[PDB]
Amino acid sequence: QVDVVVVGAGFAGLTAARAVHEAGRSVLVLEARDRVGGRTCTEEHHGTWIDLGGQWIGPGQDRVAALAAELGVETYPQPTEGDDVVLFGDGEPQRAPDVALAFSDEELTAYLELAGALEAIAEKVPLDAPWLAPEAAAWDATTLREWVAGTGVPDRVAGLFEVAVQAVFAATSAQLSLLHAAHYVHSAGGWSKLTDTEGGAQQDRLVGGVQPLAERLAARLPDGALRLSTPVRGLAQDGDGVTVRTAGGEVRARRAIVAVPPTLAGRIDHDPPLPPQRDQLLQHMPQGSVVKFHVIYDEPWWRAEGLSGTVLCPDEPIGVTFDGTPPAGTPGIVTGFFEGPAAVAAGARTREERRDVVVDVLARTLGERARDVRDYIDRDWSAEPWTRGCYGAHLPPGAWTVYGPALRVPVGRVHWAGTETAERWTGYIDGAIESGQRAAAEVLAALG
Amino acid sequence: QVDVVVVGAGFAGLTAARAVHEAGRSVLVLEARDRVGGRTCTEEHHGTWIDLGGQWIGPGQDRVAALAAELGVETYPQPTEGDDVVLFGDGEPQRAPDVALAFSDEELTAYLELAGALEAIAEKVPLDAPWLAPEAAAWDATTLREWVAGTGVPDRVAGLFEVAVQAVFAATSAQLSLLHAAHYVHSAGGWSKLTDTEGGAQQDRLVGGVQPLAERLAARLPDGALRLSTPVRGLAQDGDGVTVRTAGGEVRARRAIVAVPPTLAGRIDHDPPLPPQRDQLLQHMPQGSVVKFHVIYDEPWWRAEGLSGTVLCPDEPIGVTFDGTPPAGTPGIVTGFFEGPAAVAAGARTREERRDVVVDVLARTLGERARDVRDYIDRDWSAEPWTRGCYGAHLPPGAWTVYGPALRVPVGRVHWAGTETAERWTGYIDGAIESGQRAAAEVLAALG
Ligand SMILES: *Cc1cc2c(cc1C)nc1c(=O)[nH]c(=O)nc-1n2C[C@H](O)[C@H](O)[C@H](O)COP(=O)(O)OP(=O)(O)OC[C@H]1O[C@@H](n2cnc3c(N)ncnc32)[C@H](O)[C@@H]1O
Ligand SMILES: *Cc1cc2c(cc1C)nc1c(=O)[nH]c(=O)nc-1n2C[C@H](O)[C@H](O)[C@H](O)COP(=O)(O)OP(=O)(O)OC[C@H]1O[C@@H](n2cnc3c(N)ncnc32)[C@H](O)[C@@H]1O
Ligand SMILES: NCc1ccccc1
Ligand SMILES: [Mg+2]
Ligand SMILES: [Mg+2]
Repeated sequence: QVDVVVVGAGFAGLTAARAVHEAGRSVLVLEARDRVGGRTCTEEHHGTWIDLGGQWIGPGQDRVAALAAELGVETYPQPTEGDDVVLFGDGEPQRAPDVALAFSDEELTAYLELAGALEAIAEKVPLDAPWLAPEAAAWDATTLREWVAGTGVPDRVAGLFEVAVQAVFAATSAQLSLLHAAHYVHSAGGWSKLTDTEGGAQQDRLVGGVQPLAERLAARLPDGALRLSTPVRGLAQDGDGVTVRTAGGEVRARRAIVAVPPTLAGRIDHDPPLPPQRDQLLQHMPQGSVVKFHVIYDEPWWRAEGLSGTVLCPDEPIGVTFDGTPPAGTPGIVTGFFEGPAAVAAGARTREERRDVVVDVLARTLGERARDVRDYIDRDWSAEPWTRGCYGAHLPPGAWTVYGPALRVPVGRVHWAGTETAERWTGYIDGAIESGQRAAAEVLAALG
Repeated sequence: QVDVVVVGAGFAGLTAARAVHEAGRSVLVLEARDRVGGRTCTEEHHGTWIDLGGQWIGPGQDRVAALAAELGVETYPQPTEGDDVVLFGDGEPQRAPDVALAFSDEELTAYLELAGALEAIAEKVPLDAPWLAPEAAAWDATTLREWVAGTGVPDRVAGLFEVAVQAVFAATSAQLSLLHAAHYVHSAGGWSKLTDTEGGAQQDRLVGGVQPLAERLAARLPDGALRLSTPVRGLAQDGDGVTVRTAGGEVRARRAIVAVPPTLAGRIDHDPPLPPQRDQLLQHMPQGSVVKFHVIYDEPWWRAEGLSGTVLCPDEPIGVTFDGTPPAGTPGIVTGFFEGPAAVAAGARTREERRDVVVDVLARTLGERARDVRDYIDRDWSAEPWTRGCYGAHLPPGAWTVYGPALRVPVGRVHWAGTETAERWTGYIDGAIESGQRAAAEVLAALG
């Protein structure tokens, strides 16, 4: 017997359980994995931390900054200095201190028009009810790719825009409804907030990585509250409480918080069954496709050449890269992503085949010293059974307006959390925490 | 240990099991419901059969026609005589000998070039590998809605077309990729095949309903081979065979056929985990949304007025209606559907609210005598835990080309069936049967 069972020890699950323990209520956290952090995962390699999942926090992300300060974790800034390389479908790799300077006069004007036109739509989309936007019906009936085609923008602008879209959504402009993209932009506070390093979501990292931050949040839970290696298979409820079925136990609670990715929330045996609109919503919330990698070098060699370690390649399998070198200055790390179709193709291949593809791109852009590789570590989040895709769900056309209203509504004694339910910074560590705080409040109120 | 374990006792599972049984191999069929038939379901009300699920067969559908003949189930024609009624927005209702004769000559002509153009794309799309169509990249990056608009047809014809798209797909023009819609059309052999009564998919019905035919197919198996009320929770495999975990215990086989809808196949605890391309495919194959109803009257009072009982109302919540009166000529029945968005809105309401909306549409079209209703029977197939939407799965933009190639590929000892894996009449009973025949052939070859 306990008051609240939380399913998932992500930042959402942990946030909710901690709020509930502090109001003095009994709480169990059932986590499928042998660890906490979920879509945040940190491993120790070559005497430093390797963030295989979520790794960056930025300005406007007040909850994860508050949590990092409170638990004693310091931040370091994402290296920003030196030349970025851009390589288009044709021509040579271009060096410039800013990605923007690679574009022509007419092209940069078109890219800022496009970015401004998109934020204007974004500001009309309510964060708590994207389906109540005044033009929701037409915006949900259109892909992001069809809207971009409609603006009359040249190919080289649509090219670099699509690299940024796949970097942010882990999906192509063709998979996303315009309304989903608009809502996501609005939830971040604009396009600059999503794409920028300095003054944006990629500004800062955590010293020791992010999974350690989660492990400190877990330490604040009482002894016996956290149950690792304990998948939830079943969730029954009646007029008196909820029974959670695991591999060979039942837990009884008054109320429940499900804090898993949408695709996984639908895989649980609900009794009674979930109402129709909520089951179909989960079927219309597919997770993205990403393979995150780190290429390990003895030194961050590109710094001496005046390079940032950032390359941008619209016509390549690798979208975008960052200097991932820790504050000590060694080892050298180049961090990068396969996004969307490129992630699905590379997930079918071996780690070693994926290493060869990454190093070929870097040799052509950063230079020949990209081949002196000390190690290669990557992670296909589509292959993780307890995530089934990063960064989080996108919604294709027709999904927000028809099924979307069932996103947060509790079903009897069962409440929903996870970053996909957040109003602000949806898809980010920040959004997960907001979601944990909301769900804890609804539950604390209802127990009363 | 048996030769083959089949998951699902729909037409796909029962066809695969009977073909494995005829070839001399041991077979077990595990079904979650207390009945066979899946998306076909027949109940007795008012001294006749009510098809709550699939009810129609037509010319072209040679697998269902041969099964009905072999197990001795008779057909009767869908009634067609009498004036159809068409109603447009605030306007008054119009009688004509046929639906198509309430449209100007230039309108009827725009409609048939549109159908014609769709068929032209359809015939370029290979039935077994739509991802290999010559403009596959371009047709998978586009909605059917964007193709209808950029065709440039007029407004009152795109609205007639939307009714038909929703009758066929149980999903709007905006939710479907052009490649998915084209494949479907090829699969059925053209647009008249999908839409027409005489000469198409709604030509014939089965005396006594469709579930009894599924029962006669099930009776070809030995005692103990079919297990009802036995949902499959787990499917594990190794180098020597497969293990099925159910509430009751375990079943071991050499090979498995999974013949459930794509959404439910993904909810099985697979061990090892499914490969990422196949898990993410299932996340991108959501079921349609449909509520199917039969309005019961003492007599088919509309025939006495020279009406067919078919209404087309492009602006109303219900799609097309049919005369569902059986051959004895009583009771009077009007059959129809809420499709896509209107099915989700109606699913959220009560049986009495849905009845009121249907009777209101029929009152203003067939006449005011429709309000004196003896009974109203419907089923929201979205609310069925063991289906989760009819008529079947659709694919949104970007899914066929990126995730689609894993649709039929066996994962070690686990083979795939269900109407969604059919090449011909995908989405129909006929396609369910083809998938079972192909799945049984594949597994018998892989045993040796
Ligand atoms: C994967 C990823 C994510 C990501 C990103 C890069 C990658 C490769 N980069 C980010 C970044 O730089 N900055 C940032 O803020 N976010 C970034 N993201 C997104 C971020 O990781 C997520 O938004 C966030 O971590 C989501 O947290 P939430 O708590 O909402 O979800 P979760 O971590 O997925 O936790 C769910 C837990 O539930 C367990 N699980 C799943 N099913 C069950 C069942 N049935 N029973 C028990 N437990 C279950 C999972 O194991 C997980 O622990
Ligand atoms: C729903 C519907 C379908 C339909 C239609 C109208 C409606 C409202 N009208 C049709 C028509 O007039 N003519 C026609 O040919 N088709 C029509 N459709 C579609 C047609 O019914 C379906 O395409 C066809 O029945 C599909 O058959 P299939 O064998 O592929 O699929 P199924 O019936 O869904 O069978 C699946 C079975 O598996 C069981 N299940 C699900 N999960 C599990 C687990 N985990 N373990 C064990 N069993 C499981 C289901 O219970 C079901 O029996
Ligand atoms: N967390 C969103 C993201 C990931 C990689 C690159 C840019 C942005
Ligand atoms: Mg810089
Ligand atoms: Mg007629």
